[PDB]
Amino acid sequence: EVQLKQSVAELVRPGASVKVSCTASGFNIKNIYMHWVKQRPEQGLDWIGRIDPANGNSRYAPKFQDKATITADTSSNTAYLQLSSLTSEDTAIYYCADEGWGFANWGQGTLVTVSA
Amino acid sequence: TKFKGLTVLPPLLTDEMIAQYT
Amino acid sequence: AYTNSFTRGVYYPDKVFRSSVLHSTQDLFLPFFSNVTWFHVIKRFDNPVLPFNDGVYFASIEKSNIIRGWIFGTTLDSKTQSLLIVNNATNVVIKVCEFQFCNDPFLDMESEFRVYSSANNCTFEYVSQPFLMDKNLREFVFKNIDGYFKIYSKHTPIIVREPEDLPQGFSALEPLVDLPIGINITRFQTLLALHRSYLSSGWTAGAAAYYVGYLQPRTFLLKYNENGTITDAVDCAL
Amino acid sequence: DPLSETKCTLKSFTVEKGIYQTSNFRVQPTESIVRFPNITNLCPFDEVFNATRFASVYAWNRKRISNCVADYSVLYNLAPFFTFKCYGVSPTKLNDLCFTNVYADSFVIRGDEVRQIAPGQTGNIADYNYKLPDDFTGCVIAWNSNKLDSKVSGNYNYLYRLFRKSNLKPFERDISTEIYQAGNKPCNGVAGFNCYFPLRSYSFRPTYGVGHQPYRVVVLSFELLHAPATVCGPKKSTNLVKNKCVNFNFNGLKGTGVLTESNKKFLPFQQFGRDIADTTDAVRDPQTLEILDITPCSFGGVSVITPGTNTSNQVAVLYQGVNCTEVYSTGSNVFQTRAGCLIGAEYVNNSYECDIPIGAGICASYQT
Amino acid sequence: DIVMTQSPSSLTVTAGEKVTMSCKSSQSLLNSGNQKNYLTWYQQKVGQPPKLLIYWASTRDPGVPDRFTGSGFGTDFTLTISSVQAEDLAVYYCQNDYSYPLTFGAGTKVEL
Ligand SMILES: *[C@@H]1O[C@H](CO)[C@@H](O[C@@H]2O[C@H](CO)[C@@H](O)[C@H](O)[C@H]2NC(C)=O)[C@H](O)[C@H]1NC(C)=O
Ligand SMILES: *[C@@H]1O[C@H](CO)[C@@H](O)[C@H](O)[C@H]1NC(C)=O
Ligand SMILES: *[C@@H]1O[C@H](CO)[C@@H](O)[C@H](O)[C@H]1NC(C)=O
Ligand SMILES: *[C@@H]1O[C@H](CO)[C@@H](O)[C@H](O)[C@H]1NC(C)=O
Repeated sequence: EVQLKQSVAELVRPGASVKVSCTASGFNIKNIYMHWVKQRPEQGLDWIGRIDPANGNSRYAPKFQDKATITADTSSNTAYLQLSSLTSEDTAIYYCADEGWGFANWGQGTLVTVSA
Repeated sequence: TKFKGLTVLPPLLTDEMIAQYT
Repeated sequence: AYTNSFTRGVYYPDKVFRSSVLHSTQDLFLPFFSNVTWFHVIKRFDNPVLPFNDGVYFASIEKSNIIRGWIFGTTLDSKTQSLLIVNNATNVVIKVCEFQFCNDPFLDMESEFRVYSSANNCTFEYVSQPFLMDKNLREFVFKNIDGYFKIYSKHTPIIVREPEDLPQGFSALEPLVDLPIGINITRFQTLLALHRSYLSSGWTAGAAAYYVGYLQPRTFLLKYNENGTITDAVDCAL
Repeated sequence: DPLSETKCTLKSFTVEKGIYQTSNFRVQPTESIVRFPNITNLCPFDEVFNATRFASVYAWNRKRISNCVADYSVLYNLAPFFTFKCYGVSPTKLNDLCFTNVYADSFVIRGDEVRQIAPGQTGNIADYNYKLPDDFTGCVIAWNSNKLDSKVSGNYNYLYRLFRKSNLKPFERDISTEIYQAGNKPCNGVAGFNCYFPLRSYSFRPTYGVGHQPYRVVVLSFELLHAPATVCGPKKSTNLVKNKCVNFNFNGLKGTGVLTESNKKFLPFQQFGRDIADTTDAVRDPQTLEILDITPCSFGGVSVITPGTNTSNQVAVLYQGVNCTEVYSTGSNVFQTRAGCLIGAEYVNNSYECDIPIGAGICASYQT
Repeated sequence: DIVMTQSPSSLTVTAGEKVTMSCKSSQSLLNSGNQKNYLTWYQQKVGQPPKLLIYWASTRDPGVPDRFTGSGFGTDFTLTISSVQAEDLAVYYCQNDYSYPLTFGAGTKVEL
């Protein structure tokens, strides 16, 4: 049906940016203003923010202000993650959302941690 | 017998003053 | 039979208001003093399938309201989408489907639609106020640009119809309604309501004559009055 | 201060008596206004919601709607709605973004069978009555209608086709009433033990229990194609601002200026107006039918009238071609003339010979 | 930003035992127009992404559908499960939706 694919986890050098793509399959991302969320293993879930395909006007959680940025590309229904200089504790599994009444569609998850 | 930076300055002598000279 | 289009077929190119402005626009127009095909109808069936080309300057002076719509289409077959315009006294109807158009399309008071044999892939349907009703010249221009089907109208009343030729006066065609329709059109046919007698002593069509002209890319110098209407025009290449 | 701006523009620490053009006065837009013509026609989703008798599940009504503005906000505002699950599209983004065509299907089914009418889910009724495609983008709206569509005796109005020979095609409604050949022996139109008629009658009653009560279920199908999109949600609109320089978006014109009422009368088909120089001169408000004149934000040169720094360090500022209702700070002997509104100089009725020419017969000077 | 307090109590019970899980929601969130309040729950099997368990705090989505009724005026909503099995064995988070600042559930587990 409708599937959001998470990018394979990439090992990142310490104090550098990490990028994860959330491409939509079976449907264009244009009708979906997907939300980004981060989950730490054995820890509470957190809400990063959202992206709109056109006029993205992404709004982030107050705790993640000025350090967490997210964007998406309407062409090929791709999305992206922009996070840099993350500590090991701060790094968390990132998921995409269907932004419905509840988040119906979720990514498979990306276990990304600074390991270089 | 134009607002793209084009400003038409008024002459120093009004038509009344030019008529008064005349 | 041919007639000169003496400064006829000029429409408002756009929805821009201009007052006392001589605006020179380059758009598809009917050239001034150009050749115009003129047809008579009537049973004597004379409704040739005229190609649409860029556009058609349809016209009629039938005081008996004989003209009852038009037919359009790339091939007038069920394979391709086609336009259908039927205009009734109470309410007009514009249907856009892949009509399989019969040899003699017409409306049956009107009892049942008998214009299309088949109706599949119906995408568009429009309804508006009547325009063909209320001896007078009734001239339209039809266009198909960027997937928008444009219609223009003006019901000039003319005192004299004895010469049976288009008046030499000028009257710009105000737009009536534009339709978002992405299909292409390469053919044109006129509708006449054939009554129960055809289904013809009861219904008479002796005064039904319609003139057809073809639009051409031209440059026109349109004259707008202080009120905002086109009062006159000149064709630069005439 | 203006005197030092004059010193910089002359690149000299002493400026001689005269008037020097130093900078340009510009008024920036204070607000931004966006207007679109309001709803007028509305796409009738409430009508298929309000239909007295919903269509059969197998003979599901297919309503393709186009060329209307759609208000999805009322759908969220409607309290009686119980289910608004969406697939491939955000429930609240229907208003924001739109498709070319919308298909609405109205049917009544039991509560447990509501989940059977869903993409990727096959049921005893769904496989043979109404099978939603797996990949379609749309929303399914369901709610309980036991009180409206049931009685104590029982409601047998709604029925379904249990048995069908072949799998249902996507977006296909089967209206055949032929007796199913359940048994090997031919039916020949006569009901028997081996042959069972595919249609069965549901009985809907309040006592029958939840999970089996009738549910008025409507599924909205959205598809965007190469054809122009004609049904869309209510685009954002703001209030109208007059006599204040604002950015205006009248159905995508995207111009800046100050809006005033105009006496010019547009033709009914015409929307906006242009002058000789092909600049937008007047616009018609989409919300109303009034005509708004568009004159640009006030701008002009700023000229500093100074006597020689040998004489004095005072300066009078001239804002050329500007009404100083729109404007050294104002309130200091502000005087208005044809060349502009003069700041820092006091008009005196007595007339002397011209000393510093300002324009339109007004001449400044340094005197007691 | 909205204050939430979810009871993390975990019960190792046989099938047929009801469990009551609720989390407070501050500001008493109330959607305009409709009486429904935008509060949701998620079900996340170990090793699998979370999925929509309940939305509108009183509506059961298709997919393992059984009760899960919740009563509240926005101050608190209670999610109840009649029986506990391996499929229902998962971690649950309650996240408010009407309030734009979204805070997820702390986490609740159940055992067999
Ligand atoms: C059925 O029709 C009624 C009467 O119009 C609708 O009731 C109102 O509809 C308007 C639509 O603009 C809403 O703004 C109001 O909030 C509605 N009020 C109530 C009390 O319902 C109703 O929405 C229609 N649909 C249904 C399913 O009843
Ligand atoms: C336009 O309006 C003016 C003002 O009433 C009127 O004098 C003039 O006749 C009008 N012109 C047309 C073509 O309606
Ligand atoms: C906009 O809504 C108002 C209030 O209902 C109405 O009076 C007006 O006619 C509407 N606009 C148009 C263009 O009809
Ligand atoms: C603007 O200037 C004109 C003269 O140039 C004056 O009549 C008018 O009162 C001033 N103010 C406004 C608001 O027009």
